Amino acid sequence: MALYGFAQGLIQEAGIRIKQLMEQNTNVDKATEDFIFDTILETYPNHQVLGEEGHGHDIDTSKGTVWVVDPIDGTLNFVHQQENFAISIGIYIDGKPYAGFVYDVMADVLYHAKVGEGAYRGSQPLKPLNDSNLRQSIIGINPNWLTKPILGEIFKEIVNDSRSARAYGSAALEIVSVATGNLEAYMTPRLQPWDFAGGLVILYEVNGQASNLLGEPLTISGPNSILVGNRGLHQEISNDYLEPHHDALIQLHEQRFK
Amino acid sequence: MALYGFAQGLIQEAGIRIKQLMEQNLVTNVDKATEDFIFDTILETYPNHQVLGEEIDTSKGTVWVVDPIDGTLNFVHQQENFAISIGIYIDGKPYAGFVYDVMADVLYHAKVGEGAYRGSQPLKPLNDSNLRQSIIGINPNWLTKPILGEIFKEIVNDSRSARAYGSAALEIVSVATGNLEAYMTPRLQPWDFAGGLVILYEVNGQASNLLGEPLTISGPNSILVGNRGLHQEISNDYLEPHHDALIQLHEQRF
Ligand SMILES: O=P([O-])([O-])O[C@@H]1[C@H](O)[C@H](O)[C@@H](O)[C@H](O)[C@H]1O
Ligand SMILES: [Ca+2]
Ligand SMILES: [Ca+2]
Ligand SMILES: [Ca+2]
Ligand SMILES: [Ca+2]
Repeated sequence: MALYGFAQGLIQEAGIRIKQLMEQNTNVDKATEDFIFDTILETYPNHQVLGEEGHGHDIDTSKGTVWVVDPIDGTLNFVHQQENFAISIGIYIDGKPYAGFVYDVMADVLYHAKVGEGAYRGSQPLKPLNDSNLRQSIIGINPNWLTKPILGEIFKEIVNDSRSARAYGSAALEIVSVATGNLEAYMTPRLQPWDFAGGLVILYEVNGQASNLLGEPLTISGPNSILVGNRGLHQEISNDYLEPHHDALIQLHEQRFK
Repeated sequence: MALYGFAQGLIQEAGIRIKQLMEQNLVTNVDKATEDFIFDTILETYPNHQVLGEEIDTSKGTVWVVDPIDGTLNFVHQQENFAISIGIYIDGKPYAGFVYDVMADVLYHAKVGEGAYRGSQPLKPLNDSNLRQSIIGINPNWLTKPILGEIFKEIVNDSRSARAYGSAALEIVSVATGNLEAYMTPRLQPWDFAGGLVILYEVNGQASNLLGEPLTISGPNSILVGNRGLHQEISNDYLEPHHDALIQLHEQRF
């Protein structure tokens, strides 16, 4: 509770500093990451921090309390739109998720969740997810994946059965879209642990389901591909449109994560 | 100003009604409600005027080009990111445009020659960009289509990133406001783009179909909108080389 409370005020303080550096006027990702790393260590010197801008690569992430932070998820959105970016924080203890935070800084909306205690949009509880079929589902997927040698071709059937397709440019906020019901599913061939660590606690708290594109479970020990959705639509995307291309997807997987 | 004022009031009042129908309940009839309300109210007050919408010589007289709800799939699935869109034309000429992001509470609007607004605030004129530093609006569905896919692949690969929001009217506005540097699709009806185009043109934006032909309200078309620079660039470096292929499609589609 002290940890949750401490973490909730940290991510809020980090948002204030982000707006300071904007109203005034990459260094900004560095600034915010250093703030969060330094603030965590000051109170908890034996916690570890897995960060994108260069904290904790080659730490056994299953040992102790681990903070997995993306200080600005959606930097292109940050640069080009001045909005639609998130601070993402996931706290794991002894390799087991405890809490997840995804803060839409410019909307001023904090999405949060404690394992077993449901998920929230600020003060509002989020509803459990209902199953959907692919043919009545909006899916999160970027156009860039569809132009890729053999992965493109595998994703085109999914795009075409899907009711429609969207792309927001923040993996953390797109996972939270699935958690809030704004998207039925979201998928990508490459994410790092800092991109999903926070969003996954929230997703799991509304009965969503996550795996990589081969159905294998996700963890913070490394990068991976991503399939997230409601359970029913996860079964359908994995079972129908991915498992038939297992061998191609395996070879792809071993090429990306080598 | 009289007509402009009428239109501004009417679209704001339509959005209010949309919400009353959400607070008490769904898309099919809400859509019908909003069409009836807008068409009926225009035709009572200006019965000489034409109203073009989903359910005529557009060079003659005053023409209202109306999408009561653009982004119906977002309406159903997200309960947000959908817009009411109204283009007004007088004697074949743009007069006014309105795109009302109902749930976000933001009316984008403009009278031709007079600037574009977000509520009461003026919008900034657009600056040029290069595709390779540009975020583009293109739906993944267009990447999967037989000859479209290969024409669009190269543009997606060179752009900094791509995005898809699911509302043509709001994606054109996103271009008008600096959020996307360009937006493109192979088909769109007059009511999807009429409002947005007026707004776009007032920030020094730039629209054509995918063959570079100018956009009119006389029928459906494909769409390329952007700041002037990256419009020139997308059309001449990436679309020009497939003119004949794009024409076959245009003729095959329209
Ligand atoms: O650089 P960054 O904005 O923190 O992170 C990126 C965002 O999540 C983006 O939407 C996704 O497409 C990329 O795969 C990520 O790398
Ligand atoms: Ca980042
Ligand atoms: Ca990221
Ligand atoms: Ca419509
Ligand atoms: Ca429409």
